Amino acid sequence: EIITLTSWLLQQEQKGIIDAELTIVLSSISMACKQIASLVQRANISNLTEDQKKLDVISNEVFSNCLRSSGRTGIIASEEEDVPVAVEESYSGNYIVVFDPLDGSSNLDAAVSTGSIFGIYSPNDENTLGTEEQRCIVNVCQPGSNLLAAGYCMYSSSVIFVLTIGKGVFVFTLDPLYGEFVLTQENLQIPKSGKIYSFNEGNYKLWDENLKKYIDDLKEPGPSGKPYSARYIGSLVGDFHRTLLYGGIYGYPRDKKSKNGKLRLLYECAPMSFIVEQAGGKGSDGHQRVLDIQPTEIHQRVPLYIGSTEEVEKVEKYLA
Amino acid sequence: IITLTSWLLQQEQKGIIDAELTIVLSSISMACKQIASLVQRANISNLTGEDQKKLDVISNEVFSNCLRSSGRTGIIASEEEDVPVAVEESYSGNYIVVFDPLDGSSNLDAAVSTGSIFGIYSPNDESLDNTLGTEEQRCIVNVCQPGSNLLAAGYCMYSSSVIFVLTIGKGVFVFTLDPLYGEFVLTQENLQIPKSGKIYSFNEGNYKLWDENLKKYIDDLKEPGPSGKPYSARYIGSLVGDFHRTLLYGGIYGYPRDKKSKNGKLRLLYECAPMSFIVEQAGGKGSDGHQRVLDIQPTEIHQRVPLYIGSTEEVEKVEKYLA
Amino acid sequence: YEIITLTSWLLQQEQKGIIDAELTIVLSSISMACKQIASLVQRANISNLTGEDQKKLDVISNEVFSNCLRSSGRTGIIASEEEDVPVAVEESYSGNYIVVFDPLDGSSNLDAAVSTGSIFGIYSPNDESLPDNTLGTEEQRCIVNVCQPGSNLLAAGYCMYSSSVIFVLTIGKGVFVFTLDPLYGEFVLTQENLQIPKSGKIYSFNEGNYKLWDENLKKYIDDLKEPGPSGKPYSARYIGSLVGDFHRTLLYGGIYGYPRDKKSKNGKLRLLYECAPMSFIVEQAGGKGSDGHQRVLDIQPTEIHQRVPLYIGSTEEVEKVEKYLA
Amino acid sequence: IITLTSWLLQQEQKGIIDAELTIVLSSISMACKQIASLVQRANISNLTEDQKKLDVISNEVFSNCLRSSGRTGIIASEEEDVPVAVEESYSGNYIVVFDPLDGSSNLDAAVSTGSIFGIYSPNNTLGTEEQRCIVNVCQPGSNLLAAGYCMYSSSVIFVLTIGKGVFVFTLDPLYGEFVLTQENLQIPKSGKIYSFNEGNYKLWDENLKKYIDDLKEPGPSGKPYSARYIGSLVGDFHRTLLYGGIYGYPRDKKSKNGKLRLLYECAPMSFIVEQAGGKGSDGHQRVLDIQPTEIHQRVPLYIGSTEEVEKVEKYLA
Repeated sequence: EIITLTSWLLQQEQKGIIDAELTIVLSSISMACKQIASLVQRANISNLTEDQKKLDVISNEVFSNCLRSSGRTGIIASEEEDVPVAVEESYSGNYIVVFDPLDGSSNLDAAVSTGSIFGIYSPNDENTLGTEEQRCIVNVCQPGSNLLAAGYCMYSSSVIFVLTIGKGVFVFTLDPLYGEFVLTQENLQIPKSGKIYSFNEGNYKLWDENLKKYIDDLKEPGPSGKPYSARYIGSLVGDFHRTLLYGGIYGYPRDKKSKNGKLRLLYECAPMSFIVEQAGGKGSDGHQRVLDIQPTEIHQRVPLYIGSTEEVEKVEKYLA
Repeated sequence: IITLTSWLLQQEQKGIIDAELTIVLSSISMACKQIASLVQRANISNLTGEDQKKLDVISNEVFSNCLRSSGRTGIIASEEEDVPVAVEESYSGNYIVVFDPLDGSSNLDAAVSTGSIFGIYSPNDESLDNTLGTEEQRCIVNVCQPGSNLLAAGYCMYSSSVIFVLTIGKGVFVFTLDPLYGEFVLTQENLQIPKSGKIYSFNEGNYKLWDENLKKYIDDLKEPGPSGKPYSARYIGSLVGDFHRTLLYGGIYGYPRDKKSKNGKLRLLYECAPMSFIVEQAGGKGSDGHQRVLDIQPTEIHQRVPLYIGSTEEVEKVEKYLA
Repeated sequence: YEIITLTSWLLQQEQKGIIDAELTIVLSSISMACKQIASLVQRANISNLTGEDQKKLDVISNEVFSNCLRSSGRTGIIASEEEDVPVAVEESYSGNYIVVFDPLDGSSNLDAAVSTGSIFGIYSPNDESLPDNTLGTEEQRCIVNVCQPGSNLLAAGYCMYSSSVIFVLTIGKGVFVFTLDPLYGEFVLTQENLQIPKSGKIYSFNEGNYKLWDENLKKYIDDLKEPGPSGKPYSARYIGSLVGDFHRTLLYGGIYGYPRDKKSKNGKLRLLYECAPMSFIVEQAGGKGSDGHQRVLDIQPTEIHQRVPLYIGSTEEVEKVEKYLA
Repeated sequence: IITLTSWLLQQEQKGIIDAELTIVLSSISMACKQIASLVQRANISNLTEDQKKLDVISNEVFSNCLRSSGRTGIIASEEEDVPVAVEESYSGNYIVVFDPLDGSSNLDAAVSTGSIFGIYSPNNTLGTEEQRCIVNVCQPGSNLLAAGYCMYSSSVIFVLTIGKGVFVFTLDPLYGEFVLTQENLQIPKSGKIYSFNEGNYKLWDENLKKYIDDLKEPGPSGKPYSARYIGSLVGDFHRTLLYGGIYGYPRDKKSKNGKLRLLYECAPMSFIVEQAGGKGSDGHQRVLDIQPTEIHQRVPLYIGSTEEVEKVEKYLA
């Protein structure tokens, strides 16, 4: 009947899919998410005695404490208006965890939802982090080949923990009563196609003529007489989640103001892409597969078109 | 740290409201406390595209029990894809509470947020398995005149946070639910919505179904002003979620009439009236594109209307293009 | 009608005119305080991570009480004479009401192992006031002179923190029990006009002190152990917690007693802070509260920490012990 | 902040226990989290003979939480007593004997109650034969691996021992997680607190009457013993475990064998106390050195501080 994250994790290890060390890591990350989820809910009251960013920091500390049993954790400072990234390195040096505490620094975008994003890499042979460490992490963490697991935790009307250890996507819902994550969905599959596009059309006049065209053909009441549906929360995790469940396409293209997209490759795009690919979808930068793009910079950015396989291929068409 | 209950009892004290209404408002919040929990465990509950619908029903039952001490509650059933509306009539007959359990029947639109919407009227007329009939639905529409007898209104947003917004006729107050103590804590007094905001909330998928008036309006927003910064587009799909963000950060939200729906989708009495009374108390404007939503007297049972609601200046701007 | 919360129930009473908005806000604030104290009690172990363990808690609980009644009045503190719990006294800005609040029922970790609780009483002063928390001697003297249980004790109650959190209250017309719903954080009326059984073969005493009691008492204690009728003697139950032991006595009947002994010549329980509220409550539940000879409420506090023996519980049971103490 | 889960996984990683048992112990705790909530809302639940159906509901919750580990039958109560739930792993590596609530009386559960469990490693209602088979398999003095209880009172405490000391985990109301609040608990070698139901003083043996009397003698300090008796086995046992003293449920005239059942109550409690550095006797012998010949077997219990129990034994000799 009821399967908790812990039960589910131990079974996997019993099957030898993951080792105790990784079971502890994944368990600790979720522990952190249970606490971050609570900070988010009481944030208004907390403030009685702007706030979104101050929350990023607090969330990274909770993360560090929860993983003190597995390894030390440094921090990659937000270059720009970004969220500071916490990087944990196992004392064993067998696992590294890149953790994105909250999905945004804006209060507007976190009005109804937000979430954490994480990825786990395994080094081969080769508190703020310095330039000598940053360049090192960047080289050590390659999403394409050494990314073992990834997931996110959505904090919205419900707290969802999504995870993939390389063999499918599992969804665990947090039970408010018992403070535990219960498996509510196995091997999640994102629909092949969906009549839903998730873009910020406020920037329509900043997009390339390629994209303006794609965007325009969506508004054309198709075969039936029903045009695509537009949905854009502003929250990467929230918008991504809805795309994962109901299908469609999400996109954060490059514009006049942002010549190379806003979403960071290693911290946000890579985990989301690995997950979607396990859910049977596609994650592209417009012309190519996100995972193959090897990070050369610390806060490297890239355009994102992620979601249903047919929907993404469609946009790729207008952009070639 | 003022809680909803403390705040409520104080108002009753200044004579702004009577004990009866204090009990009503207090009961509604208890209901919302339970609905908030149904929403959060829904996935697990299902472990035992209609999940959003069953949830609507369960939520109305919770509402009924919590107000059993104040009066009887009937139901105006969801003909189409509308949400079934719960109507509570005080045993005293001094009040009637129109309650919208969830803001939608779609799972897609409730992916991250949803909410309850209520309005309280004071009948100036007579009296009136659980599903109300025609003769009564009529009675209610006739009895509830948003422009006059609408005394209080509010909503409870269920999202990354559970917020309860209320107005008793003298300002808008925001109460956050403390997870630890299971109580609503006053986190904001006399909320005022900004006069303008460069954020628009519309479903542009329907761009080609809109009037040429609107198409122009929408297009002029995407024009990077002299600051080289155009408008921001945000649309959750959730009436309560989209409305709330508009209330806090400013901007404009709109659910215009198109070709498929020549009269908009949002029902006048059940959704538009409460939201408009609230926004007008927050210093904003609620229009149907031409006239004040609260000026329209409800005449048909499931009457729908276009909605342009938000910052005073933003709404006046769209009314120009539609003039 | 189906779900009656404390708040609904209070507003209904004020409507009948039984109580005023001012008192409704006082009683409501006390329960708010009790909701937070309930939480301090439950997490105390964890709190201590990040045997006076119960003495600190007393203090913290009084601050929570003061903040919650901030809207109604100022609150000073009558410090612990010996191993007593510090008492918080709130005086309404209006001067219509005074609230004597006992944060926890004890200072011992042993006695609070499974339960503890808060006790409060509300008086309607006829005389003067006091200013601004440790209250001075003259200040404490005024409270004792102004708080006359037998004539101006308006309401009283307690909140038990055990396997369940119970809030019992009486506004002068019966005893009502409200259970705290964990899920919604609201007190739900679970019992109306509670009545304590006229009789009950149960006794709650600390027999460790058997050799320190009077020969009168020793003979009472002994006659209880005699397998009566069906050949079933009395049942002994003593948690150590005044609120816990009192509550069980109120629900299932019997007699609770904290008599004077060789060491404690006048008992241990304080008259005004502990015995008076409990007695008013039991009397409303149809019971009896005695000091062994006279009705507790007939006694008038004359000293700042006046203690007294307590025999409280079922009417017939208390009369039986008095018959011996005579 | 070490939570039960963290602590559990570490023990497994250390090879002290296997994933299978980790899952069992983890499931038991999920069950207790729910039972803890049933207990707290029982009054409200009744608004929509109490501590009796609560027993039942509690066993169902137990069954569901361990459905992932094994099948669970039930040993029906003869008289008033509590129905015992027995879970057998699908693997057949573990048998969990679960006592949902510590009592069937409302009087005794007025302020506290609790669950008691024991796990044996073998080398809806369960009928005679099944029972007859469990008594022969579950041998406390040889195959009892772990045991614990969850007290539901002013606080929700989960006590556990996997064979190497006693650990106490407090439930955090806010996060719904058991947090390790005490490592390697040790019960004092002596404590001046006795927990007995003196109402039955006249039904006790002359041996016991004399023990009881000598306790009331104000020692060289002019201080007699302190008497504390909640009525709750888990509640009275826990306080004894923390502050020391002695708890006892002796045999009287009517009950020539005591009231507490050997396998369901006395055994787990005794294993725990012995791990806390104490003693659990029936007045004459160690409790873990007694093997039932029927499951509903009852036995007198004298449990608590080592010195305190040895003293009563001296009087019982």
